Amino acid sequence: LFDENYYAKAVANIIGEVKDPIMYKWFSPDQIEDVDLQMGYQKTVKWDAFLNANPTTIANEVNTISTIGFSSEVVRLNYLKLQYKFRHLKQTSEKFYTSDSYIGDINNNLLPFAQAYKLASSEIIKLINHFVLTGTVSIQKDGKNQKRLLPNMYGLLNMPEQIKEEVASGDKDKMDKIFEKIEAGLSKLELGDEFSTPMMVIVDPATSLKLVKPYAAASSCEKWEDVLIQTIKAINNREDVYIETSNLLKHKILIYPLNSELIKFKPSKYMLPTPNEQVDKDSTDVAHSYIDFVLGGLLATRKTILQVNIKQS
Amino acid sequence: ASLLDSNFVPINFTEFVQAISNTYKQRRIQFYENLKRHKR
Amino acid sequence: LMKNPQQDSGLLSNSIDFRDQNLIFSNSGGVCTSSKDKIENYPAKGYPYKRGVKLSFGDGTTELEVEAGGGDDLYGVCSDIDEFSGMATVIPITNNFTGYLTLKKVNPGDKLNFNQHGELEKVKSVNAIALSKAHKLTEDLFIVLASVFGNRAI
Amino acid sequence: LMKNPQQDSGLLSNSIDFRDQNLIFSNSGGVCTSSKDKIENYPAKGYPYKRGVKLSFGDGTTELEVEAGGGDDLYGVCSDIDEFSGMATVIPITNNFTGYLTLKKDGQNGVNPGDKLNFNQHGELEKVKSVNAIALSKAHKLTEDLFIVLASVFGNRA
Amino acid sequence: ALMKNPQQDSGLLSNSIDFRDQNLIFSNSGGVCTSSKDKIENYPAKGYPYKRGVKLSFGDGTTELEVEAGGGDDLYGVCSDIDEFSGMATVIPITNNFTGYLTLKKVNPGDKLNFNQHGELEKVSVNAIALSKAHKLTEDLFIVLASVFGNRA
Repeated sequence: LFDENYYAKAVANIIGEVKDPIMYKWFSPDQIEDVDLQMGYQKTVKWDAFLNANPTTIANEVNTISTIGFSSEVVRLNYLKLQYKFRHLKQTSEKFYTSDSYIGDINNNLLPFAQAYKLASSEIIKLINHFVLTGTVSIQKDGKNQKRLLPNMYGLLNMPEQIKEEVASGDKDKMDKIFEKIEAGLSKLELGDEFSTPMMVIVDPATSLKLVKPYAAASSCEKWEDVLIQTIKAINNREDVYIETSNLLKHKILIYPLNSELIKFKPSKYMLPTPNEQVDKDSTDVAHSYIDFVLGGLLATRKTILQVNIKQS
Repeated sequence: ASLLDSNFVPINFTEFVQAISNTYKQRRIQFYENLKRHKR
Repeated sequence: LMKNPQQDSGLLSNSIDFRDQNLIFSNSGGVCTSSKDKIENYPAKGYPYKRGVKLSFGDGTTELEVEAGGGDDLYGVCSDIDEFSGMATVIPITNNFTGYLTLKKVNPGDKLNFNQHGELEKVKSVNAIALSKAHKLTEDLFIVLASVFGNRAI
Repeated sequence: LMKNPQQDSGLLSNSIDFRDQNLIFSNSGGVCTSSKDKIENYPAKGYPYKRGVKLSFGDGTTELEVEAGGGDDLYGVCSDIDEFSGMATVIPITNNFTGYLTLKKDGQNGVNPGDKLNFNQHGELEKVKSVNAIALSKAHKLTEDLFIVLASVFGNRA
Repeated sequence: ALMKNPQQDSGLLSNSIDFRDQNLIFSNSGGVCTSSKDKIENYPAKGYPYKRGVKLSFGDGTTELEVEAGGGDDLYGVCSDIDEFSGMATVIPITNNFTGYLTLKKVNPGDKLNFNQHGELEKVSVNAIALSKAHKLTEDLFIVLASVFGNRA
């Protein structure tokens, strides 16, 4: 195939230069499990029990007993397939554009296939990372004009039925008020049996700079970060607490455990960008290629993620 | 069946795509093995 | 509209608490059920789930059915529906029942009666007493724990 | 109200005859299709299948969608819908089309081949001003309220 | 001043970290969504009609016809690209629908736009519908995402 198709050979020789996605830092090794599905859905069943009323006293003769009810729940995860197209220069037309230190028509913004492919792949991977963390797909910095997505497609920041805390605008710079809300959220967290697990914290850079200041008359050898780690270590059975900073977030604090049982990521085996076999060709030197990628696969238990939003006026 | 294998020879496009999927999987496996998070 | 919600849940359920986990629409049956109760099944005409049912007669070509209703026509209370067969499980008014029932859109110990749509409402001819306050499952769906024991005298 | 019938069938179909076996609501696309046709897809509001579509704009958070409509707002003709993804396949008004389209349930008996048709507010063809559409057959009734017709649309008129 | 690629060189390397709002530049040639079945024509360019509606212009007869910025009843197509070395403007005919950024007269989604005498879109014959609000690149340069669907009254 490599002999017959140049583009296949070019991609294989350039695929190693594409950097790994940053989302991998947000999940434990066991939390990610690939699935074989391009588009469609997958379903799972969970079973719950509940007590209808107070227990019945077994005295003398009695016929009416209190009952224990059961309920079924079906969870469906949706998958979607999306594609992008980019223009580039025909392989046989490269020799007529090679220059002293570059290849491609600068005046017309045309590139060789290899460099075009690498740049497009990086941009798509940036788009994927945004979706996983924030649950939305958009190219505007304002976040509007979002692509309409299928239900049962959520990210870590838009997952429903989670603990949500809001810091008042007037206390935007008061670290004590911010830490107060975090504790209130931490108390409402419901880990239950899966508590002896590592925890993960993701903050915006503005939040991180506030954290590194010493704890407050100021204390010695004790930072706001150290106090927070101790507070989380209280409820996770003294397990490791990791802190990461992401420029994607803005005035948002995300706390969630790193246990596969509570939160699991089941992405498609074709989520990461992949070249298409169809290549548009013409009499000119300009060709087109297509890249495919798959979105979706995030599953989490309810009331297991804390989302703190610091309102900015 | 991965692009990281120099001996690999894709016969058709479908095998080529499968090698890409395997190659991505091996890279994320390698990433976690090499990852060492900073405690405290 | 459906005993089991049609839309699939997006998240797993949290099953570590044990309190107040029974206020759901899919809680068929009764809170306190006796093994000496009389249980019937009828063809369903509409969606009479957790509502007072009355006998409905067609043109005689087919057997009778049961539909949501009350007043002077009450026959029983529906407590379960098999969606595949359209069978409505009915406990007759002559047999007392205690469970969660649809409430018209109330303090414990208040007297209740069935309306035209088979929904409980505050008060005449039916012995029904509310044992709790209204629980709002949806903007239009309200349930209440109540005990129905026969019919009163006018 | 769906590309494929929601209710299942109780009978096997008879694959013997070969005439008049295409007047079904599941027949997507066009009878005559060019390989040089421009094909788009859009998020679908409602069920604009086999109907003229127009652009629908929301508050701004989400992208634009396409809804059944016509008149001065006609953008194209919907020829296929994928129900899982809610994607409506649309052929623009600037591209020629020939296929079966939904007909208004009023005077459908009066529709004859060679009659001029125009789209209504609900994306349904009606007998006549601004759209060049001509019926190539008579109304075929699939349901008590559903009527389809073979028609050709070849752009706007003066 | 108005050329697709600025002649003034850049002082600093750009920061290739963000991926949002990096396409509202005047150098973005073509359309946001393009089909492989689109019809495109190059013509001799009279003036600088880049990202403007074009009309056919005839000389005395010694030289062939060329295209110049214009609209109205004389509108023939939309210029989406230009090659300055050859002075060839790529024109998509009015019979073909196009979706991309176009010059706007110095406006909300859903507005109806028609081309003026200078090949600039303006609020209302209807030729295109606005998909976004005006984006300003220069004190007199305003672009807008628009979708052209031919001509209709």
